[PDB]
Amino acid sequence: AYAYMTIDIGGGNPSVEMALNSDYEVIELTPLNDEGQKVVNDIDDWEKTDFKKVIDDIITDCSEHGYVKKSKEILISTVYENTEDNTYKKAVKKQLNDVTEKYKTTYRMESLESDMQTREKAKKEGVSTGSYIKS
Repeated sequence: AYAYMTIDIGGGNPSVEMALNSDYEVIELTPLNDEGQKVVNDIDDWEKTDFKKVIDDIITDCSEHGYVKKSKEILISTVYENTEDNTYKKAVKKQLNDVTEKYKTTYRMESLESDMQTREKAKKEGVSTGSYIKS
């Protein structure tokens, strides 16, 4: 994969990791807890889909399951495999700003950037990268 996006919904409920390719499309969708598993099993046609649309489906599905309401928190973290592809990184941060701007009035959005090294420590703890910097 080119990069890994995690989304953690609420103060501590569904947790998923998106693996993305060079075209910013979601190629892997990994639940990290049981609530994240119900979400992923409801999301339809996410393979090769632009990650901004998959975020839309995840947040909609979390709201419909009762995991988010207005003014609640959404935490996104991004890890890059190729630390030296700054062009890719700039494009993701641009697209993440489009995502957070779209939701700034409904949810409190937090977008963090981490690294593989931290992601492996989070994986050894069985939790999302994002939830690990918050731990």
